Amino acid sequence: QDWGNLKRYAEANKELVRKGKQKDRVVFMGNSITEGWVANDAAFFEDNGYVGRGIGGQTSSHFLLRFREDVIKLAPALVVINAGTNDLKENWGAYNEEYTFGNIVSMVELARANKIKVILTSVLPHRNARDEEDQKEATQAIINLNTRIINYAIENKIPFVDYFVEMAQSPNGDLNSSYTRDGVHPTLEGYKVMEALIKKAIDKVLS
Amino acid sequence: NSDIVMTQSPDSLAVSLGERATINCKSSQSVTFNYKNYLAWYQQKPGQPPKLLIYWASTRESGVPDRFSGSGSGTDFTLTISSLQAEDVAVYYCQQHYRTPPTFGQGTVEIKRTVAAPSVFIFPPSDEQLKSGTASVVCLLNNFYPREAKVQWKVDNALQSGNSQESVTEQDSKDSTYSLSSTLTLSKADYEKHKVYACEVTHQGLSSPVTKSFNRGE
Amino acid sequence: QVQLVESGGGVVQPGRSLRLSCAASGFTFSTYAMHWVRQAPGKGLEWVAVISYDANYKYYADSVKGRFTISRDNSKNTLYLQMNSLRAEDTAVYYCAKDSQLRSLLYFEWLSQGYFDYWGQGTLVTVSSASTKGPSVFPLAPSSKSTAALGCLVKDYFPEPVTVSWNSGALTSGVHTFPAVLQSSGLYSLSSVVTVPSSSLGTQTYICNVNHKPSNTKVDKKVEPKS
Ligand code: NA
Repeated sequence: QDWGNLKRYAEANKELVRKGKQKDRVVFMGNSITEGWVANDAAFFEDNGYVGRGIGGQTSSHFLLRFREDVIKLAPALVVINAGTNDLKENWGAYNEEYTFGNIVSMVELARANKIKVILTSVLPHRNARDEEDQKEATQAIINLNTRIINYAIENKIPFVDYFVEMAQSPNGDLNSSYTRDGVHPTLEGYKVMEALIKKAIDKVLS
Repeated sequence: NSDIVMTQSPDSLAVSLGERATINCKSSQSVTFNYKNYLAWYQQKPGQPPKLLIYWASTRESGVPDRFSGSGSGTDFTLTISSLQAEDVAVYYCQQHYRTPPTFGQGTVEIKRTVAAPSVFIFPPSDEQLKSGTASVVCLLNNFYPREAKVQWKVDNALQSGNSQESVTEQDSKDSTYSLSSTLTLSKADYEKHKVYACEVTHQGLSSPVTKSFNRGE
Repeated sequence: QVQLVESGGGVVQPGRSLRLSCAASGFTFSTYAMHWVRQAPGKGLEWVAVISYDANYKYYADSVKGRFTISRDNSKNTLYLQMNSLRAEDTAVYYCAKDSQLRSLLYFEWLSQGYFDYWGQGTLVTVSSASTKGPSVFPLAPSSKSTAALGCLVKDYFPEPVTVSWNSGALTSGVHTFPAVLQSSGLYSLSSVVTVPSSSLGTQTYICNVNHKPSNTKVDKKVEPKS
C-alpha cells in the first residue's frame, strides 16, 4: 500500500530531473510543518532554490524510506532534516526515542555517503493544553529527543538549528501564541522566524 | 508547594546483621517518564560524602556489591540489602531528578540486637568549675540497646526542664550498643542552693527506673 | 578517574560573603551541568543550584534565591558558588556534584536533571559570630561508691573539633568520646568517659589528653577520686 508514500512526490521528482541539475539545491525533509511551509511561503523556497519534501503525518521511519528517492536522487548540495513530531504524537504507533533518533542517524549517514551536507533541526514545541502536567510532559519529551540530536550533531560537526529555543515560550514550553493558531503548525509569522534561522545556517554551509 | 516530596516510611529501621533490610521511598507524584524511573539511591557514612548506589531505580553503580538492589516505579520504590553487613550501616537517600528542584528523602539503617539495660553513673561538677560560676552535672548511660531512653534530672526532687542537653555515641562496632550523656547546666548560685542531685533513667531493659544521686558537699 | 575538589569553606560572620570553588578533573567538565548540594548539621541533603554546561542557564533553590550565585569557568574546569548575606541556617557542608546527563538543555526551571554520579569531598561553611576559644577541661571523678566510670568534661570551645585520648593513647578500651553539642552560648561542649576496674582507682593514673588545634590548646587533666 506504499507505506512510505513514495507516490506523493514521484511525479514531482521526475519533473525536477527534466529541468536539469541546479546549483546549491537544498531539500527540506519533514512532516506537515515542512509541507505547510511551502504551502504558506512559496517565495521562500522558490526565490532561494529550496525544494520542499514534507508529508503531513509522517514519522522519521517514513522519512528514511523516502530518503533516497526524495533527497539523494535530487542531487542536492544540502538536506535540512526536521523529524520527530509525529514519532512523539504516536499516530502511527508507540514512540521509541532510540528508534526515532536512529532513523535520523541513518538519514545523516545516507546523505554523507552521497556527499550531501546536513543541517539537523529541533523538533518544534507542541501544545498539550489539557492541563499543566500534560504540557510539561510534552515539552520534556521534545527536549529529551532534541538533546540526543544536538549531542550527535556536535560530535559529528553537523550544524543544528534550534527552532525550539526561539519558539517555545515560558513557563512550560508551549508553542508561542504569536507563532501559531492550532498549537502545532506555525503561522506565517512563525515561519518567518524559522526562515531567518535556517537561511543563516544554509548560507554558512553553502558559503 | 509544587516541589516533589520524597518520604521514607518508616524513616528508621533496625535490622539484624545478616538479615534482609528493605527501605521504602514514596514520591508525591510519579517520577516515571518514558519507561524510565528518575529515582536514585545514595549511601552516606558518617563524615563521608554521599555515594551513588543505584540509578534509574534499579541499576547498580559499578563497584556496588550484589546484595544491593533497587526496584519500583511511579511513586513507590524500594532499596533492598539481601544480607546486612556491618559496613552497610549508614544513612540512605532516595532522590528524584524528574523535576527541578531535585529532592531527597532520608532514612537510616541501624543494627538490631537484644535489649541491653544501661549502666548509669552521675558526676557532680568539679570544685574548679564551680569557682568560675557554672555547675555542670553529668549523667552517663553506658552500653545499652535500643537507643530510646528517658533521662530526667531532679534537684531536691524538683523536675528540671530546659537546662539539659544529651549526646549519643554511634552503635558500638562489637556489641552494637549505644552510650548516652546528659549534661545539666546550672549557675553557681542555683547549684549551691540545693542538696540532692539525681538523674532518673527509664529504659526498656530496666523493670523500673534507675536513679543515681549525690548530695552536694558529701 | 573523576575527581571533584571543593575549597573555600570556613567560619564566616553572619551577613558576610563567601566564595566556594570546585576543581574538576577526569571528565570533559565543559559538557556537563554541575550542581551544588548542602547538608546542615544533623540534617539531610538539600539541592542548592544547577548551572548548564554552557553557563547559559542557572537555577536555584528557593531558600537561596537572590543571595547565591552559581558560575563556572570551563577553561579552568572550575565551578563556583558565590554566597552573599550569609545566615546561620546556611551553615552546612557544601558539596559539588556532577550531573549524569551529557549537555542537558535546561531551557526551563522545572526540567529533569540527571542523577548525581560523582560528588566532591565537601567543604564546611560555618556561619557564626563566635570567636575562636580553647576549651576548659574538668574531671568527671569516679564515684567513691564504685567497674567504675570516670571521664573529662571538655567545655566551651569553638570551632570544632577537639580530640581526646586517655593516658597518651595507652588506654583505648572502654572509652566513649561523645559527639559535641552546640550550647546556647554558640560554644561547643563534650564529654569523654571510660570504664575501668574499680580496683585500679587507687594505683592507676588516668589522664585525658585534650587537643584543640584551632586555638593551639592542649590540656592534660588528671582524673582521680575526689578527697
Ligand atoms: Na554534513
